[PDB]
Amino acid sequence: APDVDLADGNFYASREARAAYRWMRANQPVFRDRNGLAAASTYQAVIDAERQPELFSNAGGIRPDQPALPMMIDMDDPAHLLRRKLVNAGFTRKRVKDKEASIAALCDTLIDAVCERGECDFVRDLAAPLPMAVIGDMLGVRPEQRDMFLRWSDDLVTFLSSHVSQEDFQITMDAFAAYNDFTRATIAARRADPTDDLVSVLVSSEVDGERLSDDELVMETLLILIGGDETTRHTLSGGTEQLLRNRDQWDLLQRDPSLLPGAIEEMLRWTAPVKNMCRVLTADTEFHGTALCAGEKMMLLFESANFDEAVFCEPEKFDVQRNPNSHLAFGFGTHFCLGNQLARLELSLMTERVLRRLPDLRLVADDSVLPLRPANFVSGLESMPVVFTPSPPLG
Ligand code: HEM
Repeated sequence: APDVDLADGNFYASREARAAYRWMRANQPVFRDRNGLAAASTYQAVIDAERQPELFSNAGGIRPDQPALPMMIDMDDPAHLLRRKLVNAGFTRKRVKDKEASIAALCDTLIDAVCERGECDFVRDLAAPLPMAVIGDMLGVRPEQRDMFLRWSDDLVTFLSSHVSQEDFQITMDAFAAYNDFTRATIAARRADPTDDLVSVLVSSEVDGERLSDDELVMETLLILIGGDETTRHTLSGGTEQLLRNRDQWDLLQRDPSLLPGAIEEMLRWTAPVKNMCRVLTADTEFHGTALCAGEKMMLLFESANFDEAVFCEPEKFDVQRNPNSHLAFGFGTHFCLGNQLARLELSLMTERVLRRLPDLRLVADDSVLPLRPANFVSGLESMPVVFTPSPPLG
């Protein structure tokens, strides 16, 4: 077997991870790593676990060596369902679709900031700022305070993505304290004088005589911040990278905008920014050939599932036309990403504008192998230098 530690962020920063996944799928689909940690590597195993939440629970927390927090993603039904219905008020199909104009304007502003230069870092300048600006605007964050939230988000993702030192633990707690303070200020303000922002909508949400408490509002908005920021970033950067590495794909999209929805799905399949979520076993079970024990956690390897040849023909081919494309980047089942529509909307609006406004975009070096973030949870490109013919801003 490959000698790997699936809780080590260095594994996921390796471009040989998919080679390891390939071995797992072919030889021990429910794999145990060098330390005995169990992981579902095939699409079939991931789906089968997702469909059995009573056996494969979220209530032990979704990271391998960390306890549950009081938030939707660390809950099982029926409690989870109530929490999700409450928060869903902020993510109805209509409410998300109505953000189109505002998100488009953010995209044009971001491209305006670099279009005259002829070069930018696609990650720093386009992929990273968009998701935080979208969430920031929902949360009432002033534009000049976005970078503060970007840092807190990175701190928290880092905490979820490793076993932190004492120092980094304190940094995480301090970031949470700051987020908590900010959010409680917003909650107090909105409970008194409602606007149309996210905290306002969540405060007014009601399900079967139940409402979100201040504690729950802090936790659920935090989950939204962390869940929707760096994930979206990595699909935007890594997905655009594949368009640039395969010019035929870039060319297809540019000459046919109707192919955009399929392109976004392939970007999602390929990038799988969430590399795993954990499930805790509620009983001993024989699962796709591997004996699992009550109380242990098993990873769902979403990237591995997304490259499973049982489901995706020639999975190492990036193909924007792929149909079907039933990837698991957003998971499956009762915890299926609540923000999936918003993420898709951001990715579509920015990609449409990149294709249009930076039509000859290319990677600084076509032979570059760019670094991935060492993290065991959410990961993608650190940097992506790109060049293009300059143009005047739209303003
Ligand atoms: C490309 C971007 C994103 C990816 C790849 C992603 C991925 C995921 C995954 C894998 C899960 C857990 C699914 C499972 O275990 O089966 C999840 C859950 C969740 N996501 Fe996302 N996500 C993205 C963007 C967002 C955004 C923009 C939001 C904004 C709110 C968001 C909010 C949430 C929430 C609240 C949950 C918990 C759902 C539940 O437990 O019922 N995510 N996401």
